[PDB]
Amino acid sequence: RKLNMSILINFLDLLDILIRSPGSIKREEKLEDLKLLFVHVHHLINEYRPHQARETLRVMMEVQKRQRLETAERFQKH
Amino acid sequence: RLLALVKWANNAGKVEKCAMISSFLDQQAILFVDTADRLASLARDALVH
Repeated sequence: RKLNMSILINFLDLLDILIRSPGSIKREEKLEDLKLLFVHVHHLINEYRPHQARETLRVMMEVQKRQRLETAERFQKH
Repeated sequence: RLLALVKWANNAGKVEKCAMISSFLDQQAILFVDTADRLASLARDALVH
């Protein structure tokens, strides 16, 4: 959430660069700056990718277990 | 025609200042388009990979 808000506020400050002094050095920094921010917003959510991976194994196992018991109960009724 | 030239010789320096103005404003227009270009090169090249 911090990096989302930082991306938007640095876009507004880049608009302030384009309003006040377009020939400044800072815009090059600014056109680098939010780039670094965008990298981090990808780099955090890639860290959800192992977790998601592990978590899908967990729910698969739960569904696996449930289906076994369902067939057992189905068969026993028969 | 040389007389027309030496007549315009009083008006030479104002046209020099006008060339300075035009160069400066063209430079700032290229700054705007360069900012938009580098943002596009961020959004379509570096973040996709």
